[PDB]
Amino acid sequence: EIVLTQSPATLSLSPGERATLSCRASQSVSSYLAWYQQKPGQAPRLLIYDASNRATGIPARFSGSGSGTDFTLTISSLEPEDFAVYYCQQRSNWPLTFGQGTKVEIKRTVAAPSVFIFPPSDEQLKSGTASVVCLLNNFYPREAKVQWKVDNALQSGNSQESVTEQDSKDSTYSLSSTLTLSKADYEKHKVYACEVTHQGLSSPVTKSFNR
Amino acid sequence: QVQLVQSGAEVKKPGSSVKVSCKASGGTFSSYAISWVRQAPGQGLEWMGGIIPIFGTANYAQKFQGRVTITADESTSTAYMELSSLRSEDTAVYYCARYDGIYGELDFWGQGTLVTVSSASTKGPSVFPLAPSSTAALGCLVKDYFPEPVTVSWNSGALTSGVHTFPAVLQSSGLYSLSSVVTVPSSSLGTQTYICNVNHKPSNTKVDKKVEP
Repeated sequence: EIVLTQSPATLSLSPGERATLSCRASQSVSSYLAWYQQKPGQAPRLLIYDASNRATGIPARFSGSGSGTDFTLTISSLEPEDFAVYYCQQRSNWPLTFGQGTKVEIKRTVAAPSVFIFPPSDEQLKSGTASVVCLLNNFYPREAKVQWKVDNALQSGNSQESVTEQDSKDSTYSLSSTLTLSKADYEKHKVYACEVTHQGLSSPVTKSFNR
Repeated sequence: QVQLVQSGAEVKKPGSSVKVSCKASGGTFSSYAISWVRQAPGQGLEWMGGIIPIFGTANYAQKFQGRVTITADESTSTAYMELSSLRSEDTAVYYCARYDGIYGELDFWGQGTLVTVSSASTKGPSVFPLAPSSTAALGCLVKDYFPEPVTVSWNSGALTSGVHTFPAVLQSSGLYSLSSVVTVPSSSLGTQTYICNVNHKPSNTKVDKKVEP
């Protein structure tokens, strides 16, 4: 199949700035390359088709160019609504294939997370499991590291995490991490700590509680 | 000028089959090709195959050949995608779209259909408080539900400022877990009541939980 590789994975820009996105094809797709925008919870929206034609009703600030194996989507001046995921797509050959996507996000000042730890409730402990939650609030950029520690021992393979979409008002991210173990395993230990590394922090921040 | 309207969300056990419909309103269904494209949670787009309803001719991606059958009924302007021998990895939103053979693009798209494949059974969540420490942060942990989605609001949906509701994670038990938090002034902890309202529409479950220090 024809493989489409987009670059960069993430563009970080301010409103009003010019955005340039690239698509590289494993072999020539001639002119048969389309661009789509996608926002959370929505179907893709067609922007550009046959490399350079604007889809019906798409704003003038969107344009595409290129041929063969090299393509570009340009947003002349970014509007707040343009911060989204973009995909290129070919059909010079079957199967029809898509690029892996480029995210365009709002660049803002570096902001350190506000860190909070939450012990499991007494209500949950009754059911025989214990979840310990670490919250990282309102930070920029997206890159952050959470390290769980139980009585100073580094945990691995027993936590899951999730990150919000970039906030519309302040352009920050937030992160939640859950450490999960059974009641019995939980009662065997005293100190539960969440260590946070981020580029807005001079050194890692730790929050803990004693069981 | 054309609406593509898909059937509702599906929940299936491994090994079973799902059939999703895509009804077109507007335009000329007989002059169109219809493609099916899927997207797993947080991943990219994958083409499955297509059909030309006027000829009944269908094609498929090789990765799916044998598992996917695409059909169409001209009399009802409806296309169908059947995916059999379902596995967990088939959990995704499935889209129908109009494929334009002149340039190779997909212009009209359906709203999408969520298909969740798992051995788990439709189950309501347990809601546990994330009590504020002794600006403060408090929240709720919405644990052990199936399938997606859940909605969380604070104080009957009236408190919206400073709320973050995180994407759910999929646990190895096959059940989902989500947290929702809100930052508030510490001074209001003594007076202001905080309740998280959880609605799991797939199990028709409504849970309220007051979060106190």
